[PDB]
Amino acid sequence: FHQRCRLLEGMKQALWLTKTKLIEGLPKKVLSLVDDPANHIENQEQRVLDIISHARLWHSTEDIPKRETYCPLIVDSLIQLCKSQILKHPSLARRTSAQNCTLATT
Amino acid sequence: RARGNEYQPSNIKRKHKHGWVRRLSTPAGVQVILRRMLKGRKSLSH
Amino acid sequence: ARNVLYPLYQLGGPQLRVFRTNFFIQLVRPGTAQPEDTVQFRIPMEMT
Amino acid sequence: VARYPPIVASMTADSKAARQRRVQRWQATVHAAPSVDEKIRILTKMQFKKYVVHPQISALNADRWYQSFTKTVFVSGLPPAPSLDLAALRAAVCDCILQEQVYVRRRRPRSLFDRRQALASSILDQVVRTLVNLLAPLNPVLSTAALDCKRSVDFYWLRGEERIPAGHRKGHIDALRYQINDKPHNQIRISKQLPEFVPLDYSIPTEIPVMKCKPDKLPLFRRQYENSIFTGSKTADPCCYGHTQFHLIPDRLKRERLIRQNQAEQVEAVFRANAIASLFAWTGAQAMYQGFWSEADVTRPFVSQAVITDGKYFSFFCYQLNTLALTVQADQNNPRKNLCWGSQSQPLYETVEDNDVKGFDDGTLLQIVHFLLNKPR
RNA sequence: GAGCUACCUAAAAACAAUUUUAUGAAUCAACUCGUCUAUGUGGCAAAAUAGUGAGAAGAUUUUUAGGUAGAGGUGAAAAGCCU
RNA sequence: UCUCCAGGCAUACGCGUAUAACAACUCGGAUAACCAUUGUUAGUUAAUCAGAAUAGGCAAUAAUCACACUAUAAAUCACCUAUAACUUCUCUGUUAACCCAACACCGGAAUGCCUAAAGGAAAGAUCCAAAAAGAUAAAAGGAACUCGGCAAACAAGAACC
Ligand SMILES: [Mg+2]
Ligand SMILES: [Mg+2]
Ligand SMILES: [Mg+2]
Ligand SMILES: [Mg+2]
Ligand SMILES: [Mg+2]
Ligand SMILES: [Mg+2]
Ligand SMILES: [Mg+2]
Ligand SMILES: [Mg+2]
Ligand SMILES: [Mg+2]
Ligand SMILES: [Mg+2]
Ligand SMILES: [Mg+2]
Ligand SMILES: [Mg+2]
Ligand SMILES: [Mg+2]
Ligand SMILES: [Mg+2]
Ligand SMILES: [Mg+2]
Ligand SMILES: [Mg+2]
Ligand SMILES: [Mg+2]
Ligand SMILES: [Mg+2]
Ligand SMILES: [Mg+2]
Ligand SMILES: [Mg+2]
Ligand SMILES: [Mg+2]
Ligand SMILES: [Mg+2]
Ligand SMILES: [Mg+2]
Ligand SMILES: [Mg+2]
Repeated sequence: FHQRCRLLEGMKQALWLTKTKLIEGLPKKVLSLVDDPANHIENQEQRVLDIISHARLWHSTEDIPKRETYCPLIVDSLIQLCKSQILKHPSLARRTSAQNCTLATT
Repeated sequence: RARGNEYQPSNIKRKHKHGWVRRLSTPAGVQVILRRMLKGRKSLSH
Repeated sequence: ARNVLYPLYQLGGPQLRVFRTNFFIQLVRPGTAQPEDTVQFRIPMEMT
Repeated sequence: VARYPPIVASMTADSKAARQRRVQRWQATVHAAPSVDEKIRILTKMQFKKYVVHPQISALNADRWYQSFTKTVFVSGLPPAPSLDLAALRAAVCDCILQEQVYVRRRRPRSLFDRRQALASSILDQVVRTLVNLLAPLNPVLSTAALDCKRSVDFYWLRGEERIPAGHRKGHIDALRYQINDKPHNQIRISKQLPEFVPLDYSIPTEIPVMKCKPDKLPLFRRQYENSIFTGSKTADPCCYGHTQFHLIPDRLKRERLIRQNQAEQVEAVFRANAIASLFAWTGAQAMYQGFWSEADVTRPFVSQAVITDGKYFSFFCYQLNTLALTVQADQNNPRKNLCWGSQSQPLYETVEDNDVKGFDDGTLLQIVHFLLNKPR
């Protein structure tokens, strides 16, 4: 199974292959983390709108940027915004990222 | 309208139609070359 | 060298040495204005 | 009380004075233009054949030529003149370098020539991201900043005039158009303007090199495409000023290749040419966003920084955009010249073996940290 | 001999503003065409010029390369076109 | 410097030195000045502009700001599985007022951007004749002109076969 592979049955086939049971909705532990206003970022709503506007219009000289340049930008921008919480939580300094990694199993 | 400008030069069109490789493709074209060599022509084709 | 055969090169071939060279070149006065370092030459058309 | 008509040239006459008055009429529309975007549109709506300046260029002595195109004086050294977690920053920088070469897999490249360049690009990209985050607690400005990778910075300006040498327009006056279209590897854009490195109008003994010949002698050709003044983001972007630029020298221009080509002196000239070209384009574009253009000289100098590397070595340059009035009409009696300060290249790390980076020099890391920590007043 | 022209294949490009609506509909440029009058008539022109007119999101126009050849080709048939 | 006109700069196809300076004043420009002409000398500088490894496996889901919205004419190598090779800058295009029309032809010529910041000059000097061509103005009348309201009009509205 590789990137381009498309399962005809969608989720159901994936469940059978990996022997997993599906629960709808994120874990309550994850959801409750952002319900606390202490985790809320300053000007969160405004900054997100700028990122969306930057992602789709302002980043390229052209008029209508193509999806080959604003789906990576939107995700990269948000991660570089969520990663601004190092000020509140110094523990976030213990992580780093990579690009186009290779994962395989048998 | 106004005639006289039928010739619309294109080097790709010219060489394909009356070129060396085009002439040699058929024996009827090779006999065009053979006669031209007999006469003494400066240019045997395009 | 010009008007001579260059041996065909395939993987692992020796280096090509031309002991006596047919390329003869001449230095000309620039037609336009050129930087002090720049120098103009007229060379055989087969020279790289 | 005789209301004489003004002693000015006719608008519609076919004369040099009449032509000049018509030019002033066009400039008037720019002056009265309501918004910056309309100002830029009026300036660049017409496209003429323009030299294409390349910040990363192999031409000999491109640095000196680029100064004349920009009127930038290169002064060697740094501009005239807290607690840091060096263990964390030093360890983090090593992690990015080591993680990439020793660890991580990806799919081994196909072309056998860009592998080292591809490896060099990723270490630079990752190191910048980590430092921005790791330096964020020390400087909160980076949190408000925007980090862009491989975005486009453009600037189109007029400097000098020439008489058309041949054709039907022989002898017609033609301005010399230059443009810079650049894609800096990494850049930081901040809303607030950075502090000045020197008071505006500061005079220095050094003078711009004057080139006898035309710009075509060093390989530099002309094309007619869209003129664009772009700061890496559109005018609507709240973040319009600049903080620092990261540039990667291409493989062809690396130290070893130049030595074999016998152009040893160009080892550092390559760095100077890119720094002058890119920073002027970035700072120059910023001024247009604030509304300043050639006739209306910038009241407040614009300052930006850049760091240029070949993968291993690093050199840092500082720039100040004293003037945009780089035209024959607007440069008649202009005593202000742009100032650029540069430092020699330093090797960040000698080489990597096993899981340790050999020959790591803290001085290079300290200088990078100082640039990132510079903040608006 | 299909670089003109009739037709076709493939790869492409152009179409503002306005009103309808959701279109081989409307007003009208670019653009395509060529109803009428006038001038010209060895003419600017071996078919043009000045006005006036028709279409202008479509059976649309245009570009590039290729194919069909005379006992033939092509033809929304004028015995029309094929330098 | 003044007066006035309003398709201009690039690209492609094409053309092939018509480019530029000097010198000539035979020829060419339908006349002169000047050269587009003659002779000699020069010229257009690119890793970015432009042009020129193998064997398998397998793709239901247009475009139009693609979200909503529907429709019908049903609509552009990649990614994997293995083998092979492990560090490069050569070559060619680049000039001009240019091409198809025997012509320095009121004709034909595709795309990009812009509409004067770019590009240009209708009159060699004279003169005010007839005829001819074009533009504008008209007392009274208003198609009485004519094959016909052709052309023109301060009109450009209505109905019919
Ligand atoms: Mg003929
Ligand atoms: Mg044709
Ligand atoms: Mg002019
Ligand atoms: Mg054809
Ligand atoms: Mg037909
Ligand atoms: Mg339309
Ligand atoms: Mg017709
Ligand atoms: Mg109509
Ligand atoms: Mg109609
Ligand atoms: Mg219609
Ligand atoms: Mg019939
Ligand atoms: Mg015939
Ligand atoms: Mg000449
Ligand atoms: Mg002369
Ligand atoms: Mg003539
Ligand atoms: Mg000559
Ligand atoms: Mg290229
Ligand atoms: Mg050219
Ligand atoms: Mg005249
Ligand atoms: Mg007269
Ligand atoms: Mg009248
Ligand atoms: Mg009358
Ligand atoms: Mg009657
Ligand atoms: Mg009538």
